[PDB]
Amino acid sequence: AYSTREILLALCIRDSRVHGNGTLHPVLELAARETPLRLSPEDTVVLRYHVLLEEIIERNSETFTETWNRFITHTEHVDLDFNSVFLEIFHRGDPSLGRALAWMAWCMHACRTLCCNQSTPYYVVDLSVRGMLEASEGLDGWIHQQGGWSTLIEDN
Amino acid sequence: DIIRNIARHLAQVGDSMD
Repeated sequence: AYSTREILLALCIRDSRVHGNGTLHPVLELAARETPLRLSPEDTVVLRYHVLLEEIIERNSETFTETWNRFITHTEHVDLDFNSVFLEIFHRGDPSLGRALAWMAWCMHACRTLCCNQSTPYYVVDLSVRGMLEASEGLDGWIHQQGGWSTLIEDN
Repeated sequence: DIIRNIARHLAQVGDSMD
């Protein structure tokens, strides 16, 4: 199966290739080496999720823009706060398909906004990718109960 | 309450999709 870390990272890379000038942030490329990403970002399962997550982003663009901007401008430890936010949604609340998709979409939007802005310090991209990827490991148990990332979107 | 609120918005978007 695919871990949430793999799939989210594949998604950020995939999304990178269909935005901007297509180039890949060093922080992301290094993440693909260190995880190590075995899932291709051109994998059909990544293609589906990428289209879905972008649709969720569009439908909720004002919300995603205001929440992300508020988050990144007031954080003093963005990696820790990724874990804090996740916690509110998924430990102090029950996980659902809805909540999982919103979380993934929000993380992908986060990574796009950071990396499409060349004035963004590397350490910020570094801590943000670190944060969103560890917090997202928390879904593994739940989505495994649900049959995996591949099963969640394709069958139904 | 920034983190709590952000998490609430995302909970709502998640819930509006169910």
